[PDB]
Amino acid sequence: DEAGITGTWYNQLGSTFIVTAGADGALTGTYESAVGNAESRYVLTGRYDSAPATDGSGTALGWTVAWKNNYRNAHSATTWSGQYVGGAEARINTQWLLTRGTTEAPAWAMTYVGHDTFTKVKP
Amino acid sequence: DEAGITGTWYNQLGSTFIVTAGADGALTGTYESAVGNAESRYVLTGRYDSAPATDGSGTALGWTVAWKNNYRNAHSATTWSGQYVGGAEARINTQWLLTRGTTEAPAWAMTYVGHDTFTKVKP
Amino acid sequence: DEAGITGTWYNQLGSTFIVTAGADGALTGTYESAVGNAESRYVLTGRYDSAPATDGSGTALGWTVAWKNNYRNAHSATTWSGQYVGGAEARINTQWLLTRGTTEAPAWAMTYVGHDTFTKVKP
Amino acid sequence: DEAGITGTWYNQLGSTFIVTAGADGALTGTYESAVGNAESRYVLTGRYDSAPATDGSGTALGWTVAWKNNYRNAHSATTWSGQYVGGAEARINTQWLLTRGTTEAPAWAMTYVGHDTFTKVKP
Ligand SMILES: NCCNS(=O)(=O)c1ccc(NC(=O)CCCC[C@@H]2SC[C@@H]3NC(=O)N[C@@H]32)cc1
Ligand SMILES: NCCNS(=O)(=O)c1ccc(NC(=O)CCCC[C@@H]2SC[C@@H]3NC(=O)N[C@@H]32)cc1
Ligand SMILES: NCCNS(=O)(=O)c1ccc(NC(=O)CCCC[C@@H]2SC[C@@H]3NC(=O)N[C@@H]32)cc1
Ligand SMILES: NCCNS(=O)(=O)c1ccc(NC(=O)CCCC[C@@H]2SC[C@@H]3NC(=O)N[C@@H]32)cc1
Ligand SMILES: [Ir+4]
Ligand SMILES: [Ir+4]
Ligand SMILES: [Ir+4]
Ligand SMILES: [Ir+4]
Ligand SMILES: [Ir+4]
Ligand SMILES: [Ir+4]
Ligand SMILES: [Ir+4]
Ligand SMILES: [Ir+4]
Ligand SMILES: [Ir+4]
Ligand SMILES: [Ir+4]
Ligand SMILES: [Ir+4]
Ligand SMILES: [Ir+4]
Ligand SMILES: [Ir+4]
Ligand SMILES: [Ir+4]
Ligand SMILES: [Ir+4]
Ligand SMILES: [Ir+4]
Repeated sequence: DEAGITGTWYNQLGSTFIVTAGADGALTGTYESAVGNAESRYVLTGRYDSAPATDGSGTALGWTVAWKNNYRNAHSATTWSGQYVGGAEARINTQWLLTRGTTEAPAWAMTYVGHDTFTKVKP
Repeated sequence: DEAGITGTWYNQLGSTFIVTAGADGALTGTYESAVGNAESRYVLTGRYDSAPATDGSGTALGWTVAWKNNYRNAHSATTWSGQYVGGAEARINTQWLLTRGTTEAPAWAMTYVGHDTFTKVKP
Repeated sequence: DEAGITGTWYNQLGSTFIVTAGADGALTGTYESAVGNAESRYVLTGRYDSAPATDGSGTALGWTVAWKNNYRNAHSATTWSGQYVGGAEARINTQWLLTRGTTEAPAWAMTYVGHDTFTKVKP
Repeated sequence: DEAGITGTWYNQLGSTFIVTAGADGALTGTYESAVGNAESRYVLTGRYDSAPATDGSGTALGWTVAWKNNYRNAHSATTWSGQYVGGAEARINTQWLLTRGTTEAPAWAMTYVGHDTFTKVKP
């Protein structure tokens, strides 16, 4: 799955996820969001299960982007959790949590939840 | 917040999160879970907003653990998303997503959601 | 949106959601899941915003199914939260939480998160 | 658990949840939020597993509030999913999803996730 994962992925919004999978389980790369308070590339880091159960079973993985680079600071961070499924139409199906840096007035409302599907071809 | 974050944290279950915050926004360290299919330490990586809005506002951050080390492979990965709040009782308040590597029979049921609060003193 | 909502909806898994929207904001109906520990129809109840902001804006809503009927007891319950969007291809886009009745050994792992999209035509 | 559930509950924010559990699995009542865009009581409806596995196991349940009453319309709705645990310190431990009625500019950001713990005594 190392070879499967490494590369460029696109989600349903047009965002671009460029990642390298390490042999040890590391994930490193850059993320560019087509939406929100974001411009250009942001660093990402994460992990994956580098010894999946190959018996028709996806590979677990996750990663994080803090939404600060040289251009913008959106005072927020997103984590995606999901699985890589290989094959002719390879996908990474994820859910995500986006937490914003705020005061303790709306701290109850600090996190969005959503989902992203990544494919090797761009919509 | 770099100095604030770096160190050892404990959640309400007794798990131990040892992290170093980089000046650039990197998070690196190890995680030991007191529960689930887990034993000893696991690598973690993540990111944080290294230029918060200091106006009473938390620092956004997240990180990932893939639940494979030399002892066990739980074919899963967890991402935590939340915020660091500094001060006399410093906390990292998070929500988390745990995705399991499974077939496409229960792929609809691939992810748990939960929440963890981390403190500098252990319960 | 009352007229919009009331009716039969289908999700991407083949499940069937039959609902009536009340003028007061009530939602009542039955749910049949194509997957999981489920057979035949289950009662549902929920609510919707019966005075949306009609300025291109979806209508907020949610509902609950407890997964017990005359045939099966799956000791669980699911809530869906999302929005109705009207028009030629009307949709209800939701996220959901499914909580299982368990002991306090895996209570940290009590809830799944997922997402469903409902359409008026069945896949 | 019918007798257990029916009554007045308080969460960690000071909100008040007044509910009646039906013998058939119905939940009906009113919710008053101490926070957000909310004033006075709002109708709620939901369901619970009215034949739990009494072997130390919680009772699954959920419910919905649409945040419109005679005073305010917050164009949103919240669903809570969780479990009732009985005894000397009875609790309802939940996670929740709050979806807002918005356009398809930030539809990716339509839902918050959080968690509430309800007790029979108010903080
Ligand atoms: N009131 C002030 C602003 N309003 S606010 O609500 O407080 C708020 C604050 C910060 C954000 N932060 C971002 O906008 C960064 C990019 C997020 C891209 C997501 S990351 C998940 C999803 N997938 C993707 O490829 N792009 C999207 C979002 C909303
Ligand atoms: N049917 C086979 C097993 N059953 S299964 O359901 O498929 C399943 C599969 C894998 C897992 N994976 C783990 O158990 C690793 C540690 C998780 C620790 C969490 S991580 C969030 C929480 N916080 C913490 O400090 N510890 C806990 C959990 C459940
Ligand atoms: N170890 C014992 C069983 N394993 S367990 O993990 O503890 C567990 C326990 C109970 C359930 N409960 C159901 O299976 C009922 C139907 C759920 C349908 C969902 S509801 C959201 C989604 N949308 C839909 O239309 N169908 C699906 C699921 C998993
Ligand atoms: N930009 C315009 C407003 N900003 S917005 O972000 O779009 C937005 C829109 C609507 C809401 N809707 C409410 O505020 C109603 C009460 C929610 C109470 C929760 S319900 C879960 C939690 N538990 C509880 O007892 N009270 C709290 C929240 C945020
Ligand atoms: Ir395996
Ligand atoms: Ir918070
Ligand atoms: Ir919280
Ligand atoms: Ir979707
Ligand atoms: Ir700032
Ligand atoms: Ir899946
Ligand atoms: Ir999905
Ligand atoms: Ir809690
Ligand atoms: Ir309006
Ligand atoms: Ir629990
Ligand atoms: Ir909890
Ligand atoms: Ir999807
Ligand atoms: Ir039982
Ligand atoms: Ir949406
Ligand atoms: Ir969506
Ligand atoms: Ir909490």
